[PDB]
Parts: sequence; structure tokens; C-alpha cells
Amino acid sequence: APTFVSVAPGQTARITCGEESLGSRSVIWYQQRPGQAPSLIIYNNNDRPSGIPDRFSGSPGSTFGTTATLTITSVEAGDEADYYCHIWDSRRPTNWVFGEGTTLIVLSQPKAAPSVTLFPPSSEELQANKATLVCLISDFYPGAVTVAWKADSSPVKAGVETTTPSKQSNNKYAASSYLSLTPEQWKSHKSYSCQVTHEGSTVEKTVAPT
Amino acid sequence: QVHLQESGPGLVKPSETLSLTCNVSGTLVRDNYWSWIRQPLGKQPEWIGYVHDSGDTNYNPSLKSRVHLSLDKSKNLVSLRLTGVTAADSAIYYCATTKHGRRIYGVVAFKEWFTYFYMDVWGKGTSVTVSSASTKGPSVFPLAPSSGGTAALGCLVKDYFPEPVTVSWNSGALTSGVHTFPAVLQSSGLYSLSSVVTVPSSSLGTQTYICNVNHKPSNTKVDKRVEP
Amino acid sequence: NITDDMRGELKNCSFNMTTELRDKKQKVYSLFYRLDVVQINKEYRLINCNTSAITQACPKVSFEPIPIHYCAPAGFAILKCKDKKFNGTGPCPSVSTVQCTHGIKPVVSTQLLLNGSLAEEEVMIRSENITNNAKNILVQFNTPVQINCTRPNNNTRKSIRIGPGQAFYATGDIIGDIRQAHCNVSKATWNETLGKVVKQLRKHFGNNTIIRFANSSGGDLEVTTHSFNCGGEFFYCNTSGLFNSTWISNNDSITLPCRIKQIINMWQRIGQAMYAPPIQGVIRCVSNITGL
Ligand SMILES: *[C@@H]1O[C@H](CO)[C@@H](O[C@@H]2O[C@H](CO)[C@@H](O[C@@H]3O[C@H](CO[C@H]4O[C@H](CO[C@H]5O[C@H](CO)[C@@H](O)[C@H](O)[C@@H]5O)[C@@H](O)[C@H](O[C@H]5O[C@H](CO)[C@@H](O)[C@H](O)[C@@H]5O)[C@@H]4O)[C@@H](O)[C@H](O[C@H]4O[C@H](CO)[C@@H](O)[C@H](O)[C@@H]4O[C@H]4O[C@H](CO)[C@@H](O)[C@H](O)[C@@H]4O)[C@@H]3O)[C@H](O)[C@H]2NC(C)=O)[C@H](O)[C@H]1NC(C)=O
Ligand SMILES: *[C@@H]1O[C@H](CO)[C@@H](O[C@@H]2O[C@H](CO)[C@@H](O[C@@H]3O[C@H](CO[C@H]4O[C@H](CO)[C@@H](O)[C@H](O)[C@@H]4O)[C@@H](O)[C@H](O[C@H]4O[C@H](CO)[C@@H](O)[C@H](O)[C@@H]4O[C@H]4O[C@H](CO)[C@@H](O)[C@H](O)[C@@H]4O)[C@@H]3O)[C@H](O)[C@H]2NC(C)=O)[C@H](O)[C@H]1NC(C)=O
Ligand SMILES: *[C@@H]1O[C@H](CO)[C@@H](O[C@@H]2O[C@H](CO)[C@@H](O[C@@H]3O[C@H](CO[C@H]4O[C@H](CO)[C@@H](O)[C@H](O)[C@@H]4O)[C@@H](O)[C@H](O[C@H]4O[C@H](CO)[C@@H](O)[C@H](O)[C@@H]4O)[C@@H]3O)[C@H](O)[C@H]2NC(C)=O)[C@H](O)[C@H]1NC(C)=O
Ligand SMILES: *[C@@H]1O[C@H](CO)[C@@H](O[C@@H]2O[C@H](CO)[C@@H](O[C@@H]3O[C@H](CO)[C@@H](O)[C@H](O)[C@@H]3O)[C@H](O)[C@H]2NC(C)=O)[C@H](O)[C@H]1NC(C)=O
Ligand SMILES: *[C@@H]1O[C@H](CO)[C@@H](O[C@@H]2O[C@H](CO)[C@@H](O)[C@H](O)[C@H]2NC(C)=O)[C@H](O)[C@H]1NC(C)=O
Ligand SMILES: *[C@@H]1O[C@H](CO)[C@@H](O)[C@H](O)[C@H]1NC(C)=O
Ligand SMILES: *[C@@H]1O[C@H](CO)[C@@H](O)[C@H](O)[C@H]1NC(C)=O
Ligand SMILES: *[C@@H]1O[C@H](CO)[C@@H](O)[C@H](O)[C@H]1NC(C)=O
Ligand SMILES: *[C@@H]1O[C@H](CO)[C@@H](O)[C@H](O)[C@H]1NC(C)=O
Ligand SMILES: *[C@@H]1O[C@H](CO)[C@@H](O)[C@H](O)[C@H]1NC(C)=O
Ligand SMILES: *[C@@H]1O[C@H](CO)[C@@H](O)[C@H](O)[C@H]1NC(C)=O
Ligand SMILES: *[C@@H]1O[C@H](CO)[C@@H](O)[C@H](O)[C@H]1NC(C)=O
Repeated sequence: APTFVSVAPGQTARITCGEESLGSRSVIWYQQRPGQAPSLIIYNNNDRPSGIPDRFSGSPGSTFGTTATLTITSVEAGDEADYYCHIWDSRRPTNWVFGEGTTLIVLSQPKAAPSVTLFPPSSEELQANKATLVCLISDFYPGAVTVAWKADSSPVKAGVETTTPSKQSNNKYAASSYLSLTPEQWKSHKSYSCQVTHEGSTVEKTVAPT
Repeated sequence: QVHLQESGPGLVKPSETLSLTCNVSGTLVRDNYWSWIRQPLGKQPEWIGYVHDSGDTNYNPSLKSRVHLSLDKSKNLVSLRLTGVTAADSAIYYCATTKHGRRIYGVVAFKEWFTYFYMDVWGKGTSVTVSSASTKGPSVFPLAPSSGGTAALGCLVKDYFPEPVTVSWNSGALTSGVHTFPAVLQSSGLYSLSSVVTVPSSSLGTQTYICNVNHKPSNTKVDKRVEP
Repeated sequence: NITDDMRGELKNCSFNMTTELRDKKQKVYSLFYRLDVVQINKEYRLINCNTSAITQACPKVSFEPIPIHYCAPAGFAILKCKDKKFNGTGPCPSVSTVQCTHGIKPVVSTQLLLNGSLAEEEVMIRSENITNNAKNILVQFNTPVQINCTRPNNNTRKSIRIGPGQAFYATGDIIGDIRQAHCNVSKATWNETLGKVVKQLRKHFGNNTIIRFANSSGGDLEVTTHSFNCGGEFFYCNTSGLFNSTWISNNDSITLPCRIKQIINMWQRIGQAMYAPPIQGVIRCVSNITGL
């Protein structure tokens, strides 16, 4: 369902949305910055309102048998957002659902190394005398990782709770691994490890009590 | 300037009536068209319908027999009602002005044209989550900083039910480098998430990092200060 | 896509058909006009089922009116009146003899005379009995009235095969917008022509009289509408915007809604119904209104 178009800064980006044109169209384009509200970019095929630079152009709604194309000249880092389209065709009913968006990405991303972070249990939880090791995994593509905890050199069998990968408006997938232990278990072994196996590599980070 | 503000309950029980309100400032609600657009997490915006004076008001055929719109010209605001809500209505509802246009392709006189609508000035938007639950509260624990010139710092929301939990930093004064991870459903039936922030190690300050944890089903507002 | 006032007009009919072999049938669809079909108790039928047979016009021939000179054999002659005011009955002062008449195009049309001979000087009014209101009044123009008729429905010809040998040309899908045929008449030209005709009408029905124009009172489609042929298609245009006036003793185009019929029975003929094959491409035609 999701699509991506990666364009080098300063080049020209092209975005395809919606089905093929059947009659005279009036495609309305919208831009949705991550974490913000969709903003109007081009209405009536290729008419831009006040505030939108002339770098954003849309395909004329007079060509029968072609898809809606959004051309973005002089691609800059600020244009990295989602783009949706509202197809207004004279042969199709009123579309109450925007077309599937296309993500515009800054040039370059061949693979993403997972960024693991291991946190020891807090002193406030240790006074409530509960323990949980946290292994945060982010900025990894594709979303398919396996977490294996280690007590010194011995693997940990139970107490492992791992989330399912989930991308967030980028290639960055999210994954959290928790390991519930007791205050006696934490002070027992010398150090604990969080070995995360992603694709072909395995990153290992440790933690030692104080 | 045209300022739009959306506001609703935020939590609506199943099979209830969702009521939202779009406070408009800068213009009158009688001289413009008003449309509502909702958007689930990770999906494309779905047009709900447009309302205008003189009875010109249309809805979405898929939600035709459940949605109701109105315009309060005395209080200058836009209202919204959605009867028989389900889990599919949990989304971010936006309120936007609507300008009409006429696409002419034929000879005009033979009605060989069609009117297209487009929203130009949107609002901040409101979050609506549909859930029916008994209670419970979360336990927030600070994650002490530990390690290039950079350092990590975060919080942990342990044992809560149900989703979600809104976690902000310094009352929203830190949005660069914040990564909130999705919670995990343990075998006990309680969720638990974590939120980390990549900050430069040069933080003698003390640059007070206080994470704000909010859990609406329990009215949970927890301010936790993270210190090395 | 709607509204409810568009009344369809075009119907998308699906039906059986005999193929080349006399065994398996053929589930094919076509696109007929409402004037061509009629429901029966949605199931429809051709409007000419319980009237006569039907034959499809061959796509090779054309219905283009070409000038035809009528000539007389040896021993005969054709007399021609060459006066500028011959209102067409009685002695003619300047008579000439000819063997063959000028090129007369057989343009079959009603109400509006198309592609005819222009009159000389003043527009001419001819009637067998002016006091008789049952005899038609043929009006001949001096200046031609420019009329433009178009078919904004550039169509597809499906060649479905009713073998062995025979082949029916159905109407495929429409490429573009669903538009209806229409005819333009220049408002200024129509005003000057009507104002020039009413001045000749006052010479026979009293000098100081009121002449009011109304469209047809009713009947068949061939009389209530401007029936004619253009590009192979048979148009029937609404002439209610031309004959809607009231003249006392003393800048755009007028568009008229035109319908299209494929199954016709012209000359009030029963026994032979002709199916006009669909014509590909937008049909545009510019003609001269030279009389009424
Ligand atoms: C018999 O009489 C009848 C009735 O008198 C005649 O009917 C006429 O039929 C023709 C077609 O046969 C129609 O032509 C079509 O007209 C539309 C509408 O044109 C008018 O509106 C335009 C839009 O106006 C708004 O937008 C502009 C631009 O921002 C604003 O400035 C305005 O303020 C408005 O807000 C307007 O732009 C037009 O002006 C331009 O065009 C005319 C005509 O060519 C010129 O004279 C002008 O000088 C000026 O250049 C006009 O005012 C057109 O939009 C149609 O063109 C589009 O569609 C074609 C088919 O779909 C397509 O191929 C074209 O490329 C063009 O598409 C372009 O524009 C679209 C919209 O902007 C884009 O989406 C698209 O991608 C592409 O960029 C078409 O020309 C007449 O409207 C119609 N007249 C009436 C009164 O009904 C008939 O012709 C007569 N003769 C016969 C039957 O023989
Ligand atoms: C009253 O009097 C006027 C005055 O003539 C008359 O107008 C004439 O209208 C008809 C339409 O009914 C015209 O005949 C057609 O014209 C079109 C368009 O002309 C263009 O092409 C030529 C090419 O050189 C140009 O010079 C010209 O300026 C135009 O640009 C032609 O395309 C038509 O050609 C086809 O149709 C004929 C009949 O169907 C065929 O016999 C002919 O061979 C052509 O057929 C082939 O080509 C088709 C093209 O697609 C193809 O699809 C076919 O399958 C086939 O292979 C046709 O000639 C004419 O142009 C008008 N007169 C003038 C002077 O322009 C009115 O019709 C008349 N009114 C009445 C009621 O009779
Ligand atoms: C009225 O409705 C009819 C319906 O038939 C339309 O006719 C078709 O129109 C389309 C669009 O012009 C034609 O598609 C064109 O095909 C060309 C190639 O065709 C040849 O090659 C194929 C094999 O590839 C053969 O099968 C075929 O028989 C031909 O021998 C393309 O080259 C065309 O592209 C070029 O022209 C278009 C503009 O037309 C440009 O935009 C392109 O960039 C490119 O330069 C085109 O794709 C189709 O062939 C027509 N069919 C018939 C049967 O004629 C009319 O177009 C339509 N008219 C109007 C005014 O609406
Ligand atoms: C596709 O179909 C829809 C649905 O019918 C079309 O929308 C309809 O458009 C007409 C014309 O604008 C509307 O009629 C209106 O009625 C009100 C009644 O008060 C009147 O005030 C208006 O002036 C107008 O005449 C009709 O309400 C509207 N229907 C809906 C459900 O919105 C639409 O135009 C068609 N085409 C496209 C491209 O959507
Ligand atoms: C029929 O169509 C023709 C062609 O478009 C029209 O003639 C045009 O008239 C305009 C206005 O006077 C001129 O600017 C063009 O140069 C003319 N073109 C040609 C080819 O003659 C004519 O006016 C139309 N008539 C009607 C009644 O619609
Ligand atoms: C088209 O559909 C409508 C709605 O069902 C129906 O009432 C009508 O009879 C159909 N046909 C035409 C020609 O409108
Ligand atoms: C023909 O029409 C009949 C209607 O009874 C239908 O059952 C059949 O599928 C159609 N097509 C053919 C090829 O018979
Ligand atoms: C028609 O022309 C007559 C005579 O010149 C006139 O009195 C009248 O105003 C004209 N009609 C229009 C609509 O121009
Ligand atoms: C005349 O116009 C009337 C509308 O006033 C219409 O009902 C009638 O069908 C028209 N008749 C002809 C012959 O055009
Ligand atoms: C002809 O046009 C007139 C005026 O629009 C209309 O009242 C009448 O009903 C039309 N006649 C037919 C048969 O459609
Ligand atoms: C005829 O013209 C008169 C005067 O403009 C107008 O009031 C009337 O509606 C017209 N009739 C039709 C059928 O259009
Ligand atoms: C029809 O009228 C036009 C307009 O003057 C003229 O150019 C054309 O020659 C006329 N056609 C004839 C007289 O056959």
C-alpha cells in the first residue's frame, strides 16, 4: 500500500497518486508533514494558492488515460513529507477518501543499522524492588529483528517480552525488549547483555551493576 | 488571520455519541463552507462531509446514517455528532474551511460540468479514541543517563491498561530527538512503554529533563525528573 | 454520475445473439438511445417490434445529398422563370428554356430548409391559399442563416458478428464526457432574418397587425422537432428557442437540444425500418438555414 520516491536534493521529484484518468479531472493535492495537519498545495490540477512556490506543478486534468503526477522541482530537505491526492473525475463518483499517499525521501538510504540502547532498572523501581532491563531498538530497516538476552555468558530463557516491529513515517522501525528480574537476580551475575540480531548482523550491548 | 481550534472529549465509550466542536476565530461561520476530515493512525484522510448555511450540507455515503453536522451562528462555531461509534472511528478529526470550484468541460447550459471542493486552511486537529474500560494507573520510572559527545535519556511507563499513554518532554519544549516506543502487552494484561531522547552530553546545567506522562482513562498526569 | 433530471437517454443493453454457427449463442452488449428502445413487462426491446422488419444500413454507402440535375428527353423542354420577384404561380414575364436544371441537393429535412436556394432581393413567401390555414407556407430566405450542429459523443463501433456473413455494428463505450448533441444559431442573424420575414408577412395579413411565433403544437418526433441527417446520424432538434417571439406592427449563439435516433421510418413508411450504424469521432456540421 505505501509508496516511496527518493530524490536527490536539488533534482526533480515526481509523485503518482490515484487510478488512471477516465475523464476531465480536477486533482487536488495535499501535503502532510509528519506530526502536523494536511496542507493544501495545488488545487484544480495545476493552480497553486498564495504561499506555495512555483516549484510545485501538477499534471493537467485534460489528458485521458494517464495518472495524476505531481512534479516538485528543486527538491529540498523541507519537502520530505507525505503527499495525498483527491481525484475529482467527471466519470467517477465523489471520492470521500484521498488516494494512497507517497512518501518523498531525502536522497540516500541503502540500509539502516539498528540503534539499540540498553537501560538498567531504575533505583526507584529497585526500592519497590522490581527490575526490568530495557532494550530499545530503532532506526532499522527492514522490520525483522530477534532479541536474545544474556546473563554473563548464559542465555536467559524466561522473562523476555518483545514488541513487534512498527515503522513510524520513515524507515525507522520500533522494537522494545524487556527482561523482568528480581533485585537479587540483578546483583547476582556480573553483567547482562542484549544481543539484537538484525538481518545478518548482531549488535551486543552490556550493563553492569554498581 | 484565520485560526481554527478543534476540541472534543478524547475518549468515547462504544455505541455512544461522539460530539466535537470547532471554534473559529478570525471569520464568520455563515460566509464559508466547513468540512470535517478524519484520519486514523497510518491511513489516508477520509472526508466526513461539508456543512454550509441555507441547508447546503452533505455527508459521506459510508457514514450517511450516523453523522450529523451543524453550524452555530450565534456562538460562531462548527459542531459534529457521530452516533453509534466503533473502534474504527478512533482517529484525528480535523476542521477545515472549504472553497468551491467549478470544472467546466461541456457547454455549461447542458449541466456538463461538476463542482469540486478543496480545503485550504486547516486546524490543529483533535484526537478521538474509542474505548470502554474499568480503570488502573501507570507507574513511571526515570531511566538514568548512561553514555562520542552524545548521551541518551528517557523514561519508562510500567504496568498500565489500556492504551494509550501520551508522553511529552518539558511540557512540549523538546521535540527533536524524541523516540517513544510502542508499549508491550505482558502476560498479566498490562501495557508498558518507554520514551528516549538523544541529547548532547554537555548537560551539567542542570538542564532539568522532566517527562510528562498522561493516561486519560485514569486522568494520570505524572511529572518525573530524570537525574544522573 | 447523476442527477435525476438527466433521464438516462442512453441505455446499456445486454442480450443474446446468434453467432456464425447455429449452436452456441452470444452474450453481447450494446448502447441504444431511449427513442430506439421500449420496456416491456429492467428488460427492454427495440421500439419497432410489432411495426415492421429492420435492415441495417451498409457502412459503404452514404446519405450525403449531392447535386442532381433533372433533364428532359428529346422533344421536351424545361421552362425556367428568371424574374427576381416570382412568388411562384401565374404568368412569368422573363421565361427561359433549359435542358437540365441546376444542381438540386435532395436534403431531407423538416421545419428548417437546409442547403437551399437563396431568394432574390426580399425574402419570398409562397402559399397555395393564403386565406387557407391548412396549406403550408413555404418561406425562402435571401441571406443564409449559419447553423452549427455537433455530436459531442465521439463513439466506438463494435463489429459483432451475426454470421455466417452478416455483421452488426453496435455502439461501444463512449470515450470522454457524456454530452448531448446540440445546434447553434447566431442570435443576430436570426433577429435580422425574422425581422425581414415579418415585414413580408405584414404585406398579406394587414399592415398594422401582430405576428406571434410559437413552436409546434404536437404529434410525432419528426414534426415537433427539426429532423435531419448529419454524418449519418439522424438528429431531432428542439426548435422552441427560435419560434418563441411576438412582433408588433413597429452577442452569442442560440443553442438547441438535439436528440439522436438510429431506427427511423422516414416518409411515413411502414414495412422498412433502417438502423443507422454508429459513426466514429465527433460529428460537426455547418449548414445554411435558407427557408422555413
Ligand atoms: C455553440 O454554442 C455553445 C454555447 O455558446 C458553445 O459551447 C462551448 O463549447 C466549448 C467546447 O465545445 C466549451 O469550451 C470549453 O470551455 C471550458 C470553459 O472555458 C471558460 O472557462 C475557463 C475557466 O474559467 C475559470 O478559470 C480561469 C483560469 O484560471 C479563470 O481565469 C476564470 O476567472 C474562471 O475562474 C476559462 O479559462 C476559459 O477562458 C479561456 O478559454 C476560452 C475558450 O477557449 C478562450 O476564448 C479564452 O480566451 C481563454 O483562453 C473560458 O472562459 C474550457 O475550460 C475548456 O477547455 C478545457 O477542456 C478541454 C476539454 O476538456 C481541454 O482539452 C482543454 O485543454 C481545457 O483544459 C485546460 O483547462 C482545464 C481547466 O483549467 C485544466 O483542468 C486542463 O488540464 C487544461 O489545462 C473548453 O475550451 C465552451 O465552454 C462552451 N461555451 C459555453 C458558453 O458553454 C459551442 O462551442 C458553440 N459551437 C459549436 C457547438 O460548434
Ligand atoms: C450543406 O452544404 C455544406 C457545404 O459542403 C455541407 O458541408 C459539408 O459537410 C460534410 C459533413 O456532412 C463534409 O464532408 C466531410 O468533411 C469531413 C471533414 O473535412 C476535413 O477533411 C478534408 C480533407 O482534405 C479537409 O480538406 C477539410 O477542409 C476538412 O479539414 C471529412 O473528414 C469527411 O471525409 C469522409 O467522409 C465522407 C463521407 O462520409 C467520405 O466519402 C470520405 O471519403 C471520407 O471518408 C474517409 O475518411 C474518414 C475520416 O475519418 C474515415 O473515417 C472514413 O472511414 C473514410 O475512410 C467528409 O468529406 C464537408 O467537408 C462539408 N463541406 C465543406 C465544403 O466543407 C453540408 O453537409 C450540407 N448539408 C447537407 C444537409 O447536405
Ligand atoms: C474518440 O474516441 C476514439 C475511440 O477509438 C479515439 O480513438 C483513439 O484515440 C487514442 C488516443 O489518441 C489512440 O491511441 C493512440 O495510439 C497510437 C498508436 O496507435 C497505433 O499503434 C497501435 C499499436 O501500438 C495500433 O494498435 C493502432 O492501430 C495504431 O496503428 C499512439 O501513438 C498515440 O499516442 C500518441 O498520440 C497521443 C495523442 O493521441 C499523444 O498524447 C501521445 O503522446 C503520442 O504522441 C495514442 O496513444 C487510438 O489509437 C485511437 N483509436 C482509434 C480506433 O482511432 C479518439 O482519440 C477520440 N477522439 C477524441 C477527440 O476524443
Ligand atoms: C455525482 O453525484 C452527486 C450526488 O448527487 C452530485 O451531487 C449533487 O449535486 C447537486 C448539484 O449541485 C446537488 O443539488 C443541490 O441541491 C440543493 C438543495 O437545496 C440546492 O440548494 C443546490 O443548489 C443543488 O441544486 C445535490 O445536493 C448533490 N448531491 C450530493 C449527495 O451531494 C454530484 O454533483 C455528481 N458529480 C460529482 C462530480 O460529484
Ligand atoms: C459556426 O462555427 C463557425 C466556425 O467556428 C463560426 O464562424 C466563426 O465566427 C467567429 C465569430 O464571427 C469568427 O471569429 C471565426 O473566424 C469564424 N470561423 C469560421 C471558420 O468561419 C460561426 O460563427 C458559427 N456559427 C454559429 C451559429 O454557431
Ligand atoms: C437510473 O437509475 C435510477 C436509480 O436507480 C433509476 O431510477 C432510473 O430508472 C435509471 N434509469 C434512468 C434512465 O434514469
Ligand atoms: C442470454 O440470455 C439468457 C436469459 O435467459 C441468459 O440466461 C444467458 O446467459 C444469455 N447468454 C447466452 C449466451 O445465452
Ligand atoms: C431584435 O431586433 C429587433 C429589431 O431590430 C428589436 O427591436 C430587438 O431589440 C432585437 N432583439 C434582441 C434580443 O436583440
Ligand atoms: C414547444 O415547447 C414546449 C415548451 O413550452 C414543449 O413542451 C414542446 O414539446 C415544444 N414543441 C415542439 C414542437 O418543439
Ligand atoms: C424544448 O425546449 C423547451 C425549452 O427548454 C422545453 O420547455 C421543452 O420541454 C423541450 N421539448 C422537448 C420535447 O424536450
Ligand atoms: C419565450 O421567451 C419569453 C421572453 O423572453 C420567455 O419569458 C419564455 O420563457 C420563453 N419560452 C421558453 C419556452 O423558453
Ligand atoms: C452557406 O452560407 C455561407 C455563409 O455565407 C456561404 O459561405 C456558403 O457558400 C453557403 N453555401 C451555399 C450557398 O451553398
